[PDB]
Amino acid sequence: KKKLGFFLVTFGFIWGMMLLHFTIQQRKK
Repeated sequence: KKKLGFFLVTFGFIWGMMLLHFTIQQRKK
């Protein structure tokens, strides 16, 4: 759970980076 724990934190960041591009995709189409 030591390594997996730190990796699990990054997983959440993904939802944020993809949510950003999602807003732009709407602009284009």
